[PDB]
Amino acid sequence: VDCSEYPKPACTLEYRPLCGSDNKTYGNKCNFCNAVVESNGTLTLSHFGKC
Amino acid sequence: AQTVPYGIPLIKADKVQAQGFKGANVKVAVLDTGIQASHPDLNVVGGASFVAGEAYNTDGNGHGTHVAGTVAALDNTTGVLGVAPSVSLYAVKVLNSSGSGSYSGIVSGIEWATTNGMDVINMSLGGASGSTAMKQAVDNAYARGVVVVAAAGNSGNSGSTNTIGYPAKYDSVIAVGAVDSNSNRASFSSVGAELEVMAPGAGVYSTYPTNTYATLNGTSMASPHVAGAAALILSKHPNLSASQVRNRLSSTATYLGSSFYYGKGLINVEAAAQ
Ligand SMILES: [Ca+2]
Repeated sequence: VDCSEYPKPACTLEYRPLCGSDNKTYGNKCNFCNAVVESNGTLTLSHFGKC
Repeated sequence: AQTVPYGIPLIKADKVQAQGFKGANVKVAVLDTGIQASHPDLNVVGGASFVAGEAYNTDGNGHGTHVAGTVAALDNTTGVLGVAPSVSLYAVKVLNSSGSGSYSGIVSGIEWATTNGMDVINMSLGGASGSTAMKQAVDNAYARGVVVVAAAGNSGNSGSTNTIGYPAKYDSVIAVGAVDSNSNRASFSSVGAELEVMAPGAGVYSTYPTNTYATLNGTSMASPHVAGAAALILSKHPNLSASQVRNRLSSTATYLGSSFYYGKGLINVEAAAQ
């Protein structure tokens, strides 16, 4: 996952989930990367798919 | 050789199409990653781009093309069939090929749609926080008589927490959650007070670039079912206000359970267009 261009606060709402280190399922890469920058870098990727 | 995706009969759009009302002369703007206008199963008649270096009538992501086919895939011997297959379809590119964007780009798209006399806006998109510019744009569009529809969000549920995103959370916008082909809520579908109606958002088959088809999940897929339903209602009843179309959709929906998880339930466009 590449979060370099973020924040880009508007995302498509296709569900292609990622699971964060916070045990929350993010709807897609865009939702995840916006949460990473708000975090601020604390949130990392556990794995692709639902938690 | 044409497939009718399951969402069409599930919302009873086939019943309204059988009466002859298919969305003709109704202008629907898909605010998204563009639309592949050269797709054999889509006619794009206009639009605008607010993403630098990208044309309105191409789609490097695929998402906008999928959303557009749920609304408006052509009735022919190939591909799929839209909810409102005779709709005048406008590609308003507000997201890049990565499927992300700024709120200034979305506002530009909403303003374009309002200025150019769109009857329906679909926004299969959202962010975690509001902006006052975004709120002003959707409030104005609705006030000027545009039916504004958006995906509720894919943040799921977590106890009593509200997970509806923006612009769906604004009271000028119909927030649309997702059910599957058994009419059960999809686990990812956002929840909260502002959730208004549900439509098919799990395993939705539609157009996809280049000249092909794909099955996707998300409230993104549910939203165009409702935008298309609004277009069917207006093709039958052209003098209705946006609030009249909106109230028809929510008041005639099939109750599925607690409004926190389902809003008023699954849209029934046959009932809504009575
Ligand atoms: Ca077709």
